[PDB]
Parts: sequence; C-alpha cells; structure tokens
Amino acid sequence: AKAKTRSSRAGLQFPVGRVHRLLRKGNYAERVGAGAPVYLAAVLEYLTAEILELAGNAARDNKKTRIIPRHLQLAVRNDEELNKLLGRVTIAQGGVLPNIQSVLLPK
Amino acid sequence: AKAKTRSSRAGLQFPVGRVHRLLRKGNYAERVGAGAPVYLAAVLEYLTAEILELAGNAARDNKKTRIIPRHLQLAVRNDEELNKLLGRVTIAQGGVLPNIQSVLLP
Amino acid sequence: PHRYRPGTVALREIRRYQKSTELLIRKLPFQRLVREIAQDFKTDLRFQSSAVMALQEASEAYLVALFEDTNLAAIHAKRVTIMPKDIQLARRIRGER
Amino acid sequence: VKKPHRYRPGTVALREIRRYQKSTELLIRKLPFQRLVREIAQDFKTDLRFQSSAVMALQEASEAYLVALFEDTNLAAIHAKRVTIMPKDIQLARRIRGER
Amino acid sequence: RRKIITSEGIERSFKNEH
Amino acid sequence: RCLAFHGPLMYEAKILKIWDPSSKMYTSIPNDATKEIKPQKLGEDESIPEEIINGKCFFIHYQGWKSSWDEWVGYDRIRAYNEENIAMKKRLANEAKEAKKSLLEQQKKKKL
Amino acid sequence: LRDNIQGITKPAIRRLARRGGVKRISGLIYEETRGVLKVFLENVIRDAVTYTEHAKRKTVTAMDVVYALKRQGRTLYGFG
Amino acid sequence: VLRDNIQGITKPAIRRLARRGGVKRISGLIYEETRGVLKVFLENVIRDAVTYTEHAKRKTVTAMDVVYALKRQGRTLYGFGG
Amino acid sequence: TRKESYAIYVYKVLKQVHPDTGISSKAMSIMNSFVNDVFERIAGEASRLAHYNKRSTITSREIQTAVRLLLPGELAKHAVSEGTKAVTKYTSAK
Amino acid sequence: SYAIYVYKVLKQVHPDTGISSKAMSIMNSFVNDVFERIAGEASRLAHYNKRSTITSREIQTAVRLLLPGELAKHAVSEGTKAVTKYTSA
DNA sequence: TTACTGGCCGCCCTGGAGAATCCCGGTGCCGAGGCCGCTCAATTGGTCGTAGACAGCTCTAGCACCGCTTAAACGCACGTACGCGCTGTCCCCCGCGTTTTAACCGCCAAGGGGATTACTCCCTAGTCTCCAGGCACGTGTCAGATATATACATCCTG
DNA sequence: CAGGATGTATATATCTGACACGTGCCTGGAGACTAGGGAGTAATCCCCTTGGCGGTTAAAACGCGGGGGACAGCGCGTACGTGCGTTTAAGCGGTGCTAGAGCTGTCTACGACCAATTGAGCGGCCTCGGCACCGGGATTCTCCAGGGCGGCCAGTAAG
Repeated sequence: AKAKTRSSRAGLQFPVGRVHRLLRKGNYAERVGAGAPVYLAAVLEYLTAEILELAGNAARDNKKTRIIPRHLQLAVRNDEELNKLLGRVTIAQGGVLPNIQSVLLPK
Repeated sequence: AKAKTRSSRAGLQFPVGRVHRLLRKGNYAERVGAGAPVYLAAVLEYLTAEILELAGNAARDNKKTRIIPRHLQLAVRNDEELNKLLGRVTIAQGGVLPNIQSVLLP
Repeated sequence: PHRYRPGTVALREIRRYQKSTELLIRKLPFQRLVREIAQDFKTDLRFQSSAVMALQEASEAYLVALFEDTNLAAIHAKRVTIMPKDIQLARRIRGER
Repeated sequence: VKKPHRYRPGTVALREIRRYQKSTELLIRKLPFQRLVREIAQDFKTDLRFQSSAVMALQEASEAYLVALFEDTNLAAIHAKRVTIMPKDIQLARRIRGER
Repeated sequence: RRKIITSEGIERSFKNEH
Repeated sequence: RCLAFHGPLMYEAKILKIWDPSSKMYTSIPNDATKEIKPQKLGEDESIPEEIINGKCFFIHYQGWKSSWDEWVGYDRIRAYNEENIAMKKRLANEAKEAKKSLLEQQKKKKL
Repeated sequence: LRDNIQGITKPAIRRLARRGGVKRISGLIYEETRGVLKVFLENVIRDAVTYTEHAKRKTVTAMDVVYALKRQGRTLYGFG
Repeated sequence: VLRDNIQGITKPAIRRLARRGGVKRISGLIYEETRGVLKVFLENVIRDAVTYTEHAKRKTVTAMDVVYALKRQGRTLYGFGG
Repeated sequence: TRKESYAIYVYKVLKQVHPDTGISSKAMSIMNSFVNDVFERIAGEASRLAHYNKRSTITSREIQTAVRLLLPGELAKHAVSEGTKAVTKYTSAK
Repeated sequence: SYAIYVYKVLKQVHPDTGISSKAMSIMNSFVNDVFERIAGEASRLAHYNKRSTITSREIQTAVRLLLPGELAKHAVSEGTKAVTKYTSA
C-alpha cells in the first residue's frame, strides 16, 4: 500500500512521527498513546506559528526582510502573554526592549 | 539461606529496596544500577540525620520534648547551609524567624 | 489616663505574633473567599476541608513574605510606613508581576 | 567668556541610553572577559580547556544578568526619589529577589 | 522612532491563513 | 610650549606651527606616521593679528578647547611657557575665583 | 457571596503585616493587599481545578492544591 | 596561572551595560561593587558547568554544558547549541 | 555525524505566515531551541500528570491538562482549540 | 510512608526526643521532594550524556549540583561509605 | 484727610550656532537557501498482551443548617510622629579633551582530546518462589494543653 | 534619676486526646539464574583550542570645572495608633442528609513489538542577493544670548 506520512493526515507542518519517537526515548511514561504526538505537534506548530508571524511583522517595520534575534526579542517582550511564558528565558544576541523611566527624562 | 535486607546489609536505616523500586517505576531511566539506590539511601539519611538533629536541639532549648512543625522551621531558617536547599519551599504551621529591622526599634 | 506612645504597642504586637504560628486570616471568611473564586473556573465544586487549609497556610505565607519585602523597600525609601508604592515595587522587583 | 558648548550634564547619558538599548552588540569587552572565565574555572578544576562558544555562552548570559540587575536596581533608586543609583540599592534589588 | 515595531495587533487572530 | 594671555588671565596652549612673518609663509606640523613640517604660503583666508605678525608668528592650539573652536593670538599674549608664567595665570585664576564670589555679594545684596 | 474579599478585614491584614515585621501600615494598603491576595488565588485555584478537572473528580482535594502550589515555585510541605 | 582579571572588566564596560539597563547617573561605588556581584554569578554557573564536564570525563567544557548549568539555576538560554 | 533538528519545519511554517520573509541561522537556532524547550515542558508536564493519577500511559487528554497549565491566558484557549482540530481530523482520516 | 524510617533515625540521634504526627508529615513530604529532585536531576544528567542507565556515579554528581556547600562534602562522604560497605559483603 | 496710574525693574521664546543623527547612493561579502544523493527512521501490516474504560457498589467525607458564647471587628475620639515639601549647602560625577594602552585581527601551528568502530564482557531486567518487615488497627500510659495565680519586665511621666 | 503599671514570663496543678508501643497480617522484597544488550576498553585522526607575532587603532585612563543632585535641616498637619464601647459573626458542637471518593470486577480496545519497505530529512556544494559598511550632504536636537512682560512704590487726583 502507498505510504501517507502521518504528518499529512493530521494536516500539520511539524512532524508527528519525530515527536512520537521523542516521547518514547525521553522516558516520559511507560506507554505513549497514539493521540499524544498528533496533539503535541499541533501545539508546537501553533506556538512556532505565533512567534514568527509576530517576528515577521516586526521585521517589516525595521525595513529588513530576514528575521534576526533582535526581531524575535522584540516580538516576545512586546506581547504580554508570550513574555509571561518565556519570563525566565534569555535570548542570545537579543538586545533589550527600549524603556526609559519617565522620571529620568529631562525637563 | 535467610534473607538479609539490603538496607540492613549496607548498615543504613532507610529502605534500599523501597528506594530501588521507586527508582524503577518512576521512569527516570530504562535501567538502574545495583549501586545507585544504596548511594541514594545514604544521601537521604544524612539530610534527615541533620534536619532532625538541628530540630532535635530546638526541642531542648524550647523545653518541649515532642518536635512540632515550628521546631522544623527553626532548624532550617537558622542554618544557612540548609536554607538554600529549602529556599522556595514553605513549611505549614512554621511561622517565621523572629527579627525586626534596626530602624523600627525605638 | 495612661496610654502607650505610638509604636510601642506595635512592637509588642510583633513579638506576640512572630513568636506564634496560629493562623491569622479568619477561617470561615476565607472558605467563602475560595468558593467564590472557584465558581468562575468550574461550577459546583466541593473542597475537602483539608484543601481549604492548604490554601490558607499558603496564602498567609505569601503575604508575610510580601510584607517583609515591602518593609525592606520602605526602610530603603527612608520612611517607616509601608505604602502601595512599596507593595508594587516589591512585586515588580521580584519579577512575579 | 570662552564657552566650549558643553552639553548639559544629563543629556549625554540619556542620549547614549537611547543608543545602547537600540543596539544589540556585546558590551563587556570580549578578551578581558575570557581571561576572567579561564581564571575562575582554573580554581574549581585545574588545566581545563574552554570550547570557543562556551565562553561566548557565558558572556551572553553574564551581560543579560547584570542588565536585569541594573534595570531592577534603578527601580529601587527611583524609589527613594533620587536618580543616581548606589550600592545601597544593588544590595536591595538582590535581596528582594531572594537570590541574595 | 528610527527602530520601531509600533505593535500593530496584539490580540490573537487564530490562524485565519489556516 | 606657548601660553596665550586671553584678557585677564592666560591659558595652556600648544604651538601648532612656527612662521616667519617677514617670509609671509608659515611652516606647520601637519596632522596624522610623523608628518614633517612643510613651509606653506600664508592663507589668504587666514587672518593674522599684528602682534603675532611683527615678530616671529605662530598659530596655536589651546589645550582643552576643540580645534574648530581654536583661534589666533597676538605675540604679546604669548610669553614663552614657564612655571612662573603658569603661576601668574593661577594668581589671576584665584583672583578670578572670588571674582564670581565678589559679584555674588551684589546678588547676596539682591537677595538681601 | 457577592463580595467576600471585603471579608478579609482590616485587622486581618494588620495582623499579617505585624507578623511580617512592619510598624506603621498606611491606610491604602488594607485595600491594595486584597488586590494582591485575589490575584494570587486566581492563579493557585485555576491550577488546582485543572488537576481536578483532569482526574474527572469533582472535589479539589489537598493533594491537588499541593501540586498547583508546586509549579508556582511555592512548594508546600505537610500534606502530600 | 591567572591573577587579577576581575579588574579587567573595564569601568566604562560597567556603565555601557548600565546604560542599556536604563540608569542615568551612576555613583562612584557601583563600579567596584558590580564586579563583586558578577564574580558571584560566575562561580555559580561555571561550577555547575564544570561538574557536567567532569562527569562525562571530557576535558573541554562543551558549549552545550553552559546551557545546562544555566537551565538548572533558572536562566534558560536560547540559541547557543540548543 | 547527524544532529537532527527542527530547522526544516520552522522554516516551512515561516513561509505559510510570511511568503516573503526568510530567517537567518542565529535566529533559527533560537526557534530550534524554543521548541525543544516547550516540548520539554509540555511533555515533562504530562509525565507527572499521568504519574499522579497513577495512569501509566500518556494520552492526548493528559496533554490538554498539560497545556492549560503552562500556556498562560489566551494561548491556552487557542492551543487546545488548535490541538483538537488536528487530532479530530487525524482519527477521522485514518 | 518514610515515617517509620524517620523515627528510627530520630530515636538514634536523640534517644529521648519524640516527634509530632505533623512533623512526620513534613519529613515524609520532605524526603520525597529531595528524592524527586535528586533522582529527577539524575535522569536528566544521564540523558545529556547519552547514557541509558542511572548508576552510582550519576547520583553522586546529581548531589553536588543541588546540596549547597558543606552538605555536598559530607553527603558524598556518606554515600561512598554505603556503596563500599554494601559492596564489601 | 483720602485715595492708585506710571516707571523701572521683572524677566520669557526664539533664532541662530553648532553637533548628532538621518538618507541615500553606491560598494563588496558571505551565508540563506536551493539543489543534489542517500539511508535510516518513519510507515505499513500483522499479532499479542493488558491498561484502563466501563459498570456497579460500599462507605467517607462533605455540605447545610443552627443555636449559643465571646472574641474579634467596627466605628468614634484624640493627639502627635512622621511623610513631605521647602531651603540651603557642597561634593562628586558627567562632560569633554588628551594620553596611554592592549583588544583585535589576521595568521600560522601543534598537538590534544573528542569523536568514531571492534571487541569482549558482565550486569541488570526479567522471572519464579518463599517469607517477614512495613502497615493498619488497637490501646494505654502521659507529656502537653489549660486554668490560675506570683515574679519581675519594660514604659511612661514626672 | 524615681517610681507605679503594665505584659510577658514563670510555677503548680489538672485534666486529656494523642502519640508511642503491641500485635496480627499480607504484600513487597529478598534468593537464585540467566541473556543479551549496554558499557568499558584500544587506536586514530583530525580539527580545533592554546599559543605566539606584529600592526593599529578603538578604547580605556587620566585630568578639571562646575552643574546639579545628595543630603541634612526644618516646619508642619494629617493620617496614622491607641483606647472604649458597641456590635457583629466566627468558632464549637450536632443533627441529618447524600454526592461522590475510592474500590471492585469484567473484558475490549489500544498500544507495544517486528519485518520489509520506502522516501524525508539529513550533509555537502555552490551561488548571488540582503545587508553591513562608508560618505557626504540634509535634517533634526540642543544650548544659550538677547528679548516682552506684572509688581510693586512715587507722586497722582483728589473727599
């Protein structure tokens, strides 16, 4: 019979197979259901399809096509809920989100 | 041949076997070495053989023979070498170490 | 008549509390506070009388830590009385905002 | 008489605050850092060799720790209503976090 | 102002591209 | 080096060039490797005050002041650099110190 | 149960902070602390319910709250 | 053998950070004080970093190691090694 | 000498949501390490879930309860609404 | 239920002192947490090094990461005694 | 006698003079990415063994309510300590030249150690069988809670 | 300084509900024996850190004024704490009820496992366009010297 990749049937972009192995190898539980990978690739594929579209819309505003960490650091700290998910993470080459306390500004 | 418990053979008090069975079923790794649990039993002892020690002295200096959860909260928050191991954890019914900043005091 | 100067009873109220472990938040007003919060997450919950305690002994401690941090912030600002500025700073610096 | 047109004290720093937050390069100078890490690890285990990136990975984290410190000691210095930060704040902003 | 994201849209738009 | 009497008190200066005004063509050490002195014709855009030009003349760079700000001097303003010539600047500098304070007495009288 | 956060009294907060170490508590705290305590429970409960809602149970038992507290970093001891 | 490197973190390099942080005026004592902090932070990360390196018996501290020592303390790092 | 990664996938998604943009290496190795972080929290969460309830295996539900704890706020109501939409399509297509 | 085990220790270190039925709960809730942290770190440590099996050396290295300072010295000094004593018989 | 406009001091925003920064027009540079083998991990087709899904049931533990004591809350009075706003003082850090220095770059090398295979071995998982240590329940003295009634302890407040 | 008043600490005695020990029990752990699959052990090699070399210039150190913030002092007035009196509802102890937690038994659907198959995603090569860089005008930003403007007395107009 003809081979249809399991990532196709789910319609996902991330690979469901490669996850379905990683759940076994990482020793997360003694058995892994067939529903977990398909469900776990979607969530990943959703999030990774979130930071990017945000990063992209940050790239266009700096008049650069390509995404670079400085764009990512801007896409994550601006958003309020992504920042809360990655609260502890420190992005390499990331730079900081521009912020000056109002008391310091001259007058 | 009479059975001798691994905990007793090693001279320890904590259950080598019960720690061993726990290490297997927790899905930490596919295989657990023979010497892995006996080593972890001893490390568990010395952490109780010190908290129960410091708390044990709290009873005497507080004149109550039975150790109540406050006597734990005084054994760990006094000792820095232990406090960092117990940084985030809360102890129920523990109270707080008594102190007041210098500016407050008249 | 006889009165203590301001502050002298405050310290007496501290050593009378920092030496004790009894629960400070009144219980039956807490029970009705946890139930009210649970509703908008799920309806008809039933809390084990232990799991209302385990919340109280946690949320009492959370606050006592917060108040130590705010007291530090106020001793820093050179005044004695904690204030919402101090609360908000002691939370922002913790990063737990 | 004789005026060199010196900017007002305070507006060079804000300027260069606006210049660094925008930029993203590394600030602590690379080589004098590397000679520090090699010197710290020389204490814990003698005769180590550091992979190139493993030095970079530190500096990338050591910076973004200090910057996380200053952005949090400043909030303490704004708090006492003054502008100039001072060691009696980094002593605070590290004990509030509980990291001590 | 020379470097800006301007924060076009923040609230989620669930995969209209699907 | 050189020192330039600017009004009341002088300041620290450096000889940017050495020029014979009778030749009407100046010799300067160019900017940067060491740049050897070159004898160049006096600039028409360049203006010379007479005191510098009667005797041997020389354009100067003040220490502390930017080259764009830096300007010319006379020669009476220039006495050869000497610790004694530095002292008189300081005496005037001290005399300039309370000069702001002596004026402030009128402001002290203005406020009171 | 329309307003129960007003049930955590003024002497309730005053008693707590007295244990904390403060001396004088400014009036605006007594309201502002309630704002903190509320947003603390809304995080601890919303996790405790999820553990419960998963196991199909209809009771948030202590073994849940200890778990919900653990992810918060505020590990709790004495219950399980 | 190496000695006296902490003073290698140049005094401007302390402000150049602090600018990016967002402070305007920096007192005189901060400079000497900050080194005291950064040195504490490395003896933590480096140590945990060394321990793994000792563990796999490999002499060279792998870049992947430092990402772990950070991940344990709570400051995850993205982009280096993975 | 192969070190498998998500460099192909993240790049494929990027074309779906920005048919023009492309991503640079040092920015990819972030995403390649962000996923390996999330996928180690979610899974690492639905490893304790199954253990607590004493269920031995890990199934999808145990992931919903794993997502609704980590992903904070609006993401939780979008991820699980994006997860089920996948798994429902999968089983019905098998 | 590590409580019987804890009592055996306490009655050793203090032949007279007793323990309340809530402290046991603290300890039974405490030992389990330390054991989880250590054995959890041990599992992750073997995964980084591609090793399949947790062994005696994995736990020792797992300790020196968690226990701060002086505790790391005496714990691993205690652990090595147990293995050598066990391996003796 | 009362009455109060005018004059002079009072003192801004605004042009300029720079510096800093942006714009845009080239000008190379190298890695983003596209393409090409290929191999090894995902896929497919089948079995087997059981985890848990499901149904039913036994008791716990929780909810509801309620009536009583009384300790905690609440509101009012008051008096005063402190947060704070103002002024004044001075030191110390920012700003900007100079002057020294050592990071950097690029460049070469050497040998060291991390990364393959081969091999061989020995150690833990798996399994079966027997039994005693840990658990649950019972109980029974007993150290701690509790009530009451001294002995100093600090605190004001003269 | 002198001294009463106060609060906590201290002593003696009285109960209890509660933790320590006893005893029975059964379920997990200890014995015993493999099996092959993971782990250690030996060359090897190559690529990749460590190390030195020299130019060079970006940057760190250093110097000085003075401008402005740090800090100390002070006046104060109000938002606090403290105490009383009243009044709430919290805690305790019961009574009665039942959702629903926990546990059993049954057995079907589900996932582990395997052989053969195949194409997805890997490493490697190669390229040309996105972009860093530099240059010099154009444009913006900032600082500051000169400049219209109410608040007062002086002599004003006068009941």
